Amino acid sequence: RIDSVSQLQNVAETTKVLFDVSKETVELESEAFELKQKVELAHEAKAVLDSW
Amino acid sequence: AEYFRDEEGQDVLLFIDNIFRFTQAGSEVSALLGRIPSAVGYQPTLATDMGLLQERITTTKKGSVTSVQAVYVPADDLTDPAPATTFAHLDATTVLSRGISELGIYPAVDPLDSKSRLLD
Repeated sequence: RIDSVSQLQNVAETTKVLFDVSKETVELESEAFELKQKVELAHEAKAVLDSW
Repeated sequence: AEYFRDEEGQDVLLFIDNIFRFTQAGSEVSALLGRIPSAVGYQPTLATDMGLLQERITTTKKGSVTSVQAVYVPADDLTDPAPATTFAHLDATTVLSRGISELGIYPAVDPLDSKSRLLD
């Protein structure tokens, strides 16, 4: 029983962490949307050149 | 697609569907124009009409026009003269069949019969 309970302690630790970490993920996706816009602008720049 | 390729300098990923309707069409007006059928029921101008068509679709000094063409094999038999002539004209054949599609294996492309002349 002592073994089983110990484990339940750890489940309680790990969910507390996932909130912070998950929150970090959303923040990362925000900067990523700005990265996607650099790809486009860089693509367009290339395109004008090729046509000239 | 030619306009893209040369003057406006852009790759095309052309698609045509079904290109047997093109072969079958030439065969209909072939007999009536006086040009007696050859290869049995087909236009005698099969090689050159194909040939002209295929050469336009290519990569040159600018654009690269890479066509994906549907092709219909009649009677499910691909040792018949109309598909066989075509097999030569196309770079990267695939073969599909009723059996594979029904078996639950999507797509019905066969594993040994899908062959390219662009595979090195």
